[PDB]
Amino acid sequence: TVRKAGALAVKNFLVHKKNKKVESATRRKWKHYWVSLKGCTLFFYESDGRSGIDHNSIPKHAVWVENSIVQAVPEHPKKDFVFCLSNSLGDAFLFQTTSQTELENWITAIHSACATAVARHHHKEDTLRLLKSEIKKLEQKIDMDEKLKKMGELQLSSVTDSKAAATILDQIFVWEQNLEQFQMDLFRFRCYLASLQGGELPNPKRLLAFASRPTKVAMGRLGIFSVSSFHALVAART
Ligand SMILES: [Ca+2]
Ligand SMILES: [Ca+2]
Repeated sequence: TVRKAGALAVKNFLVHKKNKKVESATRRKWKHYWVSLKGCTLFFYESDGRSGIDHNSIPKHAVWVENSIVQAVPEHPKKDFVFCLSNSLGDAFLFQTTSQTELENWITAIHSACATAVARHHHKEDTLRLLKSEIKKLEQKIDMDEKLKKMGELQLSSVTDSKAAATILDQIFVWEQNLEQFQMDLFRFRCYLASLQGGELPNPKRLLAFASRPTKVAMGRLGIFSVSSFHALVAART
């Protein structure tokens, strides 16, 4: 049915384009919608100015939010109570609500929906246990690729064959990219887990430190360095 619904101001923020590119959305005004989270989809409804919005109302459009991240943007230069959803495709959207409490409720509801979607995917009754398990798996994968990358870097100046060296450099950059993906997934699952346990979300500054040089260059092009743009860039690769 409906997990969460409310009136929000909404603005497209980042947009996924062909060839795995993220671009900033056009400079534009906020628009108000009745936004309703059902399953793992946000439905956006416009008011006709005289009737309410119910099950027989037809949405203007819908945003699929499976495997999304939502972040408060208290740093937003002009508006309070802004949060940002970045989806699994490389898109992101800004939303403005009415208070800190309501903002936190939207973050909780969307992450809960995402957590349920992950459980659906794995056929697990225990959503909490599954999240912790996936977290453990990601930490194991991170440990391995970190170690392989460290070995590779130490090997770079010991291999005398130029083809061999070039191969190792390629691999270092593969591992670097893998680690960006893994850290993003880990942060995301920690967001989901926190939302179910009522705990605090993982530290955004810690995640950003894992952005590689090419990813930072891309964030510079976008005009935004944040968990949301980092996520959009990573998601656009898949
Ligand atoms: Ca259960
Ligand atoms: Ca990869």
